[PDB]
Amino acid sequence: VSTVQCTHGIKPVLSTQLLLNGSLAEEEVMIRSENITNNAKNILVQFNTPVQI
Amino acid sequence: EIVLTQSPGILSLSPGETATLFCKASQGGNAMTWYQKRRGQVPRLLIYDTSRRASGVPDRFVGSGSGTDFFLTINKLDREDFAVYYCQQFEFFGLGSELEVHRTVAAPSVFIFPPSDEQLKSGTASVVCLLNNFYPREAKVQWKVDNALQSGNSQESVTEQDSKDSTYSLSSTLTLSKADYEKHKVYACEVTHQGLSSPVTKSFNRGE
Amino acid sequence: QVQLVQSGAVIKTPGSSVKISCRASGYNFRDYSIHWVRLIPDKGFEWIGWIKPLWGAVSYARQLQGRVSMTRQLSQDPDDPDWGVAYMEFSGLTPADTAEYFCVRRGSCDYCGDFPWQYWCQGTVVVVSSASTKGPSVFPLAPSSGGTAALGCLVKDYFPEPVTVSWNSGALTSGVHTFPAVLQSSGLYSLSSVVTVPSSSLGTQTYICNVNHKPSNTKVDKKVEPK
Amino acid sequence: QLRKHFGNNTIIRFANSSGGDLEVTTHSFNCGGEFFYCNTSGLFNSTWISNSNDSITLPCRIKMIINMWQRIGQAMYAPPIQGVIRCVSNITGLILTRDGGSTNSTTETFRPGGGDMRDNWRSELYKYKVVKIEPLGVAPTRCKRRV
Ligand SMILES: *[C@@H]1O[C@H](CO)[C@@H](O[C@@H]2O[C@H](CO)[C@@H](O[C@@H]3O[C@H](CO)[C@@H](O)[C@H](O[C@H]4O[C@H](CO)[C@@H](O)[C@H](O)[C@@H]4O)[C@@H]3O)[C@H](O)[C@H]2NC(C)=O)[C@H](O)[C@H]1NC(C)=O
Ligand SMILES: *[C@@H]1O[C@H](CO)[C@@H](O[C@@H]2O[C@H](CO)[C@@H](O)[C@H](O)[C@H]2NC(C)=O)[C@H](O)[C@H]1NC(C)=O
Ligand SMILES: *[C@@H]1O[C@H](CO)[C@@H](O[C@@H]2O[C@H](CO)[C@@H](O)[C@H](O)[C@H]2NC(C)=O)[C@H](O)[C@H]1NC(C)=O
Ligand SMILES: *[C@@H]1O[C@H](CO)[C@@H](O[C@@H]2O[C@H](CO)[C@@H](O)[C@H](O)[C@H]2NC(C)=O)[C@H](O)[C@H]1NC(C)=O
Ligand SMILES: *[C@@H]1O[C@H](CO)[C@@H](O)[C@H](O)[C@H]1NC(C)=O
Ligand SMILES: *[C@@H]1O[C@H](CO)[C@@H](O)[C@H](O)[C@H]1NC(C)=O
Ligand SMILES: *[C@@H]1O[C@H](CO)[C@@H](O)[C@H](O)[C@H]1NC(C)=O
Repeated sequence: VSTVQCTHGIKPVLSTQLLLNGSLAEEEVMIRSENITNNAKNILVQFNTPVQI
Repeated sequence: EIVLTQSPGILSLSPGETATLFCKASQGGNAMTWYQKRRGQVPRLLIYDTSRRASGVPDRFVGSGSGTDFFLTINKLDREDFAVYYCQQFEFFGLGSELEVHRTVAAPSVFIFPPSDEQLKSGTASVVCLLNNFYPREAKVQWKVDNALQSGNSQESVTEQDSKDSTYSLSSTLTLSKADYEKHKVYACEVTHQGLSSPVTKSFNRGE
Repeated sequence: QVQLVQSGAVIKTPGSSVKISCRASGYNFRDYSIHWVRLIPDKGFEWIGWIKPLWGAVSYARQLQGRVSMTRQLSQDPDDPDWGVAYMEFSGLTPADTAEYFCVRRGSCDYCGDFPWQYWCQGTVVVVSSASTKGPSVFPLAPSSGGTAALGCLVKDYFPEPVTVSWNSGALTSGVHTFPAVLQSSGLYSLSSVVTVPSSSLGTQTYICNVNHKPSNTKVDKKVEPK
Repeated sequence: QLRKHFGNNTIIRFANSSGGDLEVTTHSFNCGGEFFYCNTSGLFNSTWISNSNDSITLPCRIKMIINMWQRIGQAMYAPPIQGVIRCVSNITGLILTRDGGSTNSTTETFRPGGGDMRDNWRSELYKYKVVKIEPLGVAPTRCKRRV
């Protein structure tokens, strides 16, 4: 843990189904959800390498 | 896929006592939710996140459980707290747990209703065995056509436990074609209970 | 109060498709998910699907793919936001789809999940049967002549349900038993209804079984006596 | 790394959508001053069975009367941009959702999900927490005010 004065600069982009110009992972792909066996919960996926469009 | 199991199927238990119902999860999870269905009355939420109460649920329903085994308990079992209960995890359900009224044993007064000409003029007649005013609900009611066992031609229905006598009835039928009833003579049923020390039959010989 | 009014009772033939509506009120309709569940008479509950308003995003079961579809109707009034109407279309009906459908909302919460179901609609029964509307006949039941004995009638081969049967029009109510409708004999129901009377009064009185099949306007009256 | 949450020997499949408005069946942008709604049924379509330059084209619609957050009786309008529009972007992440009915099959299916903006922000501010600083404290010692 490290104390920070101000967070890094997030770029507000309003999109659906895909996260554009986001922040990457560090080593591997990070799959991330709340109650994984629950259907109504969305599953957040985060890449370590950007996929261009 | 988680599969939920419940036991006992029917809990026969007297008012004023405790009643403890059981549901068994198959995967070590987190929580469970219970519903109450009062004989056709739009099922209501009872226990919530394994131990919290919903809105309007009285204090006589105490939730409990952990791991793969989860409990329900009604501390002072009333007359209106007889129902059928269900347990739910995310989208998977149990099969049910029925609460009934306990009573001492009794004996049904056996009948045999003869095949009338009123239905045999249409081509299919009804030989109607008919039991009334008994408990327990389970019974092994067999029948015979010319002293020979038949099958596949019967539709038997039970009834529900009454609010005044707390007893049961039963009515079976034996629907055959018009060639088949006049072919035979000796028509009889068979009745067999925990509360009878002897098999009881009654008869109606056709034409006699 | 959180109301959920579901309509309505439907009888259809196999191969058809039904649309069932579910009107909600008393809360902001654009905020809360709406589950759809089905209650089989001999298999228990079964979760059909799940609709989220404000955009209409849906998900279904995986055994009900290719058949179900559901949408909503958002109230557009700047001075009345608290109502809304949901829908559900359940196509590809077969007779094994006959059950009672519900439209279930959760409650307000801090520490729980989505599936705990607090507010319940009244439900509606969707019958799928190839039988057509037919009246009941009536057939007497009695002994030939101390101990109590069963008078009664037989109300055989009708469609659809329910038959309301009264006795001597209609004050003879004690000792009266009814059975639930005997299942489909080629698509048609029957009802047994017997009344226990001491065997002295069999040879005295004339007894009447008053069948009232209301959806076909059929009415019959058989006299019951020891033949 | 889905298979570490479900099982090694499972089959993982991707489907495309099951209904809704244009805001949740498709991929929304905000680039260059216009509002694109692209059809992504060509990306989320494959199976997985546990063992150069050709680009995938995505057709795309345009509309200029949008209603964001679906407030009653309110709508916006984007003025047209003079000239053709060009954009370059990276895709860093997805929002899937799982179907899950009660059957016995070994085949999971994952679909992209849409309309709630709190998944765009909760996927970025996840490593933070705000704390309060309480300066006073008490501790026993051998000090004695000296009367
Ligand atoms: C994801 O991030 C990328 C990387 O930044 C981002 O791409 C950027 O898009 C903006 C869109 O505004 C680009 O800015 C334009 O760039 C062109 C390049 O020639 C300029 O001509 C533009 O100048 C005009 O700007 C206004 C438009 O009307 C006018 O008022 C003005 O007078 C000029 O005519 C403008 O600078 C930007 O260059 C790119 N970045 C890079 C590195 O190319 C992308 O938009 C992000 N994704 C999303 C969905 O937003
Ligand atoms: C992808 O989604 C589209 C619609 O979002 C589906 O398209 C339908 O496909 C069926 C064929 O099975 C057609 O009869 C329908 O007319 C199509 N819908 C529309 C709106 O045109 C499609 O099935 C999905 N899956 C794949 C693999 O393409
Ligand atoms: C999104 O794109 C898919 C194809 O990439 C569309 O599917 C087509 O639907 C039309 C409508 O009948 C068919 O004629 C085509 O044959 C379909 N294509 C394929 C490959 O099956 C889909 O309809 C598009 N989405 C919407 C909403 O129109
Ligand atoms: C979109 O992705 C590209 C690819 O990472 C980013 O461009 C740079 O690419 C080089 C590859 O030679 C990397 O070493 C750099 O770290 C990348 N970033 C920078 C700032 O140079 C591009 O920056 C990405 N877009 C955004 C908005 O970050
Ligand atoms: C999801 O997991 C969290 C972890 O703390 C738990 O508190 C919660 O009860 C779980 N939700 C459900 C619906 O089981
Ligand atoms: C699945 O694969 C992982 C890969 O290391 C292994 O650790 C794990 O034991 C496997 N599980 C089963 C049930 O085979
Ligand atoms: C979906 O997958 C099938 C099978 O691989 C493929 O033939 C079809 O082209 C795909 N759909 C689109 C829109 O690319």
